[PDB]
Amino acid sequence: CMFKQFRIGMTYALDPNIMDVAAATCMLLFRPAQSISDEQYRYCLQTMAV
Amino acid sequence: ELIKVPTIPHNLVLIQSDNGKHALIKEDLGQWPVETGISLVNQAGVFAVQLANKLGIDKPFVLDAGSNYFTDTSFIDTRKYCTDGLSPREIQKALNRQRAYYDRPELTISENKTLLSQSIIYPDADGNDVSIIFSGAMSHAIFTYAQSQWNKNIIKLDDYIREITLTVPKQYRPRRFKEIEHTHGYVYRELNQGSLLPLVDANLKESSSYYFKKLMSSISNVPVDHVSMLTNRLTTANAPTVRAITVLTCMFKQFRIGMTYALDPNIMDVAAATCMLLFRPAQSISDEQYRYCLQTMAVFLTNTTYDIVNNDTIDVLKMKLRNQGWPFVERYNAVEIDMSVEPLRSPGQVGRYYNPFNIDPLTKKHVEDRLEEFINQVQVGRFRNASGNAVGTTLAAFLRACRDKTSANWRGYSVLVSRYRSLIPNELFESLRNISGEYNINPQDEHSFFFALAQINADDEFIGAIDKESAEYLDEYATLARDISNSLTLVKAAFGPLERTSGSIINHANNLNKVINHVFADKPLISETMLKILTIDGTTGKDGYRNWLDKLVGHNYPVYVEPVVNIMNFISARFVADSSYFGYTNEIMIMPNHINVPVDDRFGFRDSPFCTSLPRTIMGNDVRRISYNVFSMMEDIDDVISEGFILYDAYFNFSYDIMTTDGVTRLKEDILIVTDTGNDIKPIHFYIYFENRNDKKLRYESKMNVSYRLYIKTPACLLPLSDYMRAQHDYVSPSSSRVYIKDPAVVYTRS
Amino acid sequence: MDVLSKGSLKELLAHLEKTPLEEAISYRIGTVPYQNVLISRNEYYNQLYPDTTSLIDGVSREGQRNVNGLIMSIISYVVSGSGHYIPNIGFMLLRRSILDILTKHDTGLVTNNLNYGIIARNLTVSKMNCEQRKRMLICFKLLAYKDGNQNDYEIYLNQNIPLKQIAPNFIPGDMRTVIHNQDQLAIVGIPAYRLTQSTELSIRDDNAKSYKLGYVDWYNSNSFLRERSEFNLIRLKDRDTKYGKLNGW
Repeated sequence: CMFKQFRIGMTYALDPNIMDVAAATCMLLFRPAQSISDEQYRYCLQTMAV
Repeated sequence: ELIKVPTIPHNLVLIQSDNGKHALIKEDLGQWPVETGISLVNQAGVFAVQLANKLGIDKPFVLDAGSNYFTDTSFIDTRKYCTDGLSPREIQKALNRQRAYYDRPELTISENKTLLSQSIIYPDADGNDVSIIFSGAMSHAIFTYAQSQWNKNIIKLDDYIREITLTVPKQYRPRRFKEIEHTHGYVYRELNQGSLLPLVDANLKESSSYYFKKLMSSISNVPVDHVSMLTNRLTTANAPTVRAITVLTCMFKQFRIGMTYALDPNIMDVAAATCMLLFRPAQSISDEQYRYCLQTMAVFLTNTTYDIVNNDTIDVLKMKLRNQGWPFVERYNAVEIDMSVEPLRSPGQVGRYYNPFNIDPLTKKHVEDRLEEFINQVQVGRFRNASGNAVGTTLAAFLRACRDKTSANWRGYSVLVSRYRSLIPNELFESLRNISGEYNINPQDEHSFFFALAQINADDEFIGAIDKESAEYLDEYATLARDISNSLTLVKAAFGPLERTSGSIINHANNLNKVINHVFADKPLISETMLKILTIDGTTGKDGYRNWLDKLVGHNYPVYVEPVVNIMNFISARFVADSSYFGYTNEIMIMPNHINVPVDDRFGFRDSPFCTSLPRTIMGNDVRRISYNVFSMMEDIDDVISEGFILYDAYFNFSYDIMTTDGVTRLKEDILIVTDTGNDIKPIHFYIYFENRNDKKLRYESKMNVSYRLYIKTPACLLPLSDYMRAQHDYVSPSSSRVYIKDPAVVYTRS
Repeated sequence: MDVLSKGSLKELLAHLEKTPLEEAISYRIGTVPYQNVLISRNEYYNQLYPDTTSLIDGVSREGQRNVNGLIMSIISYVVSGSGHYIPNIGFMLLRRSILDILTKHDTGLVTNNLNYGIIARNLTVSKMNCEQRKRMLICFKLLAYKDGNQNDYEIYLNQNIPLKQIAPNFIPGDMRTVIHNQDQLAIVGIPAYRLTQSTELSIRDDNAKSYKLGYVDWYNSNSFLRERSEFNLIRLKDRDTKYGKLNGW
């Protein structure tokens, strides 16, 4: 929140469970969009789709 | 790990007479015995490794000599005075004594300052520190060449990351290097990949069996979560074994699997045959197995006999089954899925694997779009009887259960296949084959596998176990590649082609045993990994290596020349070229004392045995040249030796010690020994003294007491003190700001 | 902004291969060039600051509907960040990449009659900087080797000595030359000096500063690709590999 250049990312398992999807949706919903990269955004969408 | 060498090997000794008149500098690289009658290059290679060990250049290294300096007391002088090499003070003392003999003024302060400042360290533009020291020529040449070879494999960390960026998956957390590593980080890595094909092609059955068994042991540990005849035969005892076969069929290319049916087929055999054709890749089923499966279905459904359909072709069998009402007469190709990253040991290549159960990833259904229509056909079919529909209904129900099971569990098995596929390289994917049929499926186990398909559970223990296997596989492939390179070099150097003659066969067999006995003594050259591959058939590891080496003779496989091979080739070449540096020569001369031969007068020796070059003519006539073999066999040696001759065609080992006093220069032993078998030259050892030029006693002793003299070419290690500027040589040491990273891995192990 | 951030011959040429021709043209009518205008610069003066409109400013301007205008718009996009208004070119030409237009005969455009003297004069070269001139000379070299006018390119450089001194050294058909080149072609980037949020008097300088401050915002935004942090997330096709080379080179 204080520093805009700081970023947040998470790494998921090869076969995601319900916990990974919950973590991905929580990060998308509640963390600032300015702190989630485009590559991280695609990775979260890939995990949700899997 | 890189070795950081603190000091430079110079190998310089100063020898001066007691009078002080004569001084000299010598390189002491030791004495190396050379045997005549056999190849000189082969002996040079053995001595090359020992010389490299003596100089400290055998293992990868860098030079840290930029801190070996001091500073003079003068305020004007801000130079750095190197402490390596032969000390300039020693040369100053030797020059100082020489002037005392000649009644000359001592060295001046300005002349002293110039001499004592000859050894300096200064930095270049790139940040390296270059040291100028007094050192021998041969040591400088070998040391500098070794530095060039090793520095080829020292690259920036960012350059290493770019090379391996296409092999890193997306499930691993990136590693944050420190800021110093990113700017000044360097790594020593060898970036050349050796092919495993020479071992795999030579032993396909053994290589395939080794890797197939290893993979099955790992897969079998994955965690998981008329009707009467079908329902009485289900067993899950060998389900882990069938599971591993399924993953193997999809992770490899052409991993043929086979099923054997009973003499009298029943409804279970037809169910197994249908499941094999419907839910297994066509690439894993051979044409003969396809025909056998069609025959089994034809025997049961049409109520014919195996003899009738033993001569039937594939097209005829399909026609017979379709007429009866059976549409399952086709095998289906699997859909290949591309790996997300470049596979290991496959640079610039794309890996792929079949999707399990013939499920199209785009449509998420079976590749056969007529599957539901086909099942209805079976349900309303009249097989094996006039009426009743017992067989059709039973098979329709069994087929539907398999269809739902495969649709639900395809994602879980696809993940398992993908992860195990990343373990093997592309060469093993395309080369390994199932020979001898050492894995087969029982018909009851097949239909139990699909009826009772189990979901795949990927616990944290399984993921951690696989990551450990990945590290083990990487080390195993690297070890195998090195031993293949070592074997290919050994075969090329030590073996030749064969001929249809008894002598050639006998020669080859004896040489093969000599090599094998040598490479298995002490610490074996060959690693335990490939010995396991060659022993898997039951033969002794020593015998298996002998068989593999024989097959490799005459190969055209390219072998990359590594830095260590380049270093030893350099030392071997200079061993042959400059023999005087190492204590042997190919030519000696024996002359009577009354014959005056020109000699080297640079060093001030008394009756110096060293000539600049062995004279072509003496007293206006060419000097006779006799080979050692003819000389040994001579019976009139007394007449020949009276005129003097030159002996060649042999490698003469000689030694000498320079004595600071004055005396009669002579040999330790007599020149020759005469026996009833032959004549030989005794070991050569020179006692060399400096000369006073005015001693009547020593002049008389040298002329009259000694009657014959032995002359050799002047050793190149010797160098007069006046030419001390010829020992001035440069050495480059990389900057001290660099940091060397032991573990250059770019990701961590966590989901 | 993306085109102006390329700092090497490799990155600039790679970007031109990926981008299509529609990025080079603009669909805003703009104004006409070579017109003396009075603009408002209130941070410095109360009166109106005189200046002259050109094709090198970052604002879209009306352009001629010919091959000469199309090439001027492409070079303007490379050296300024915005192109001109040439509509109804055709979807066949607009789909192709900027590099393909410059160095491929398959597109169908005929550029042999183009003269580098007037193009440099119209795309005002006395007002460019060193980085802008280098990019223009790259485009001239690519065009010259497309139509086999290498000799004419050399003679033009020999006439203008300063252009020869800064002319990039690369053969348009060879990829080894692109790798070895070490020219700096970046017009925007992270500044070592102190960059403030202030206006500049000239039209060219004000627009260039807007791109520079815009790149800083984009550099620190979420659209930038930090290789040291997320190198394993890029696809394998667009990952940086030394074996990678331009198509047909």
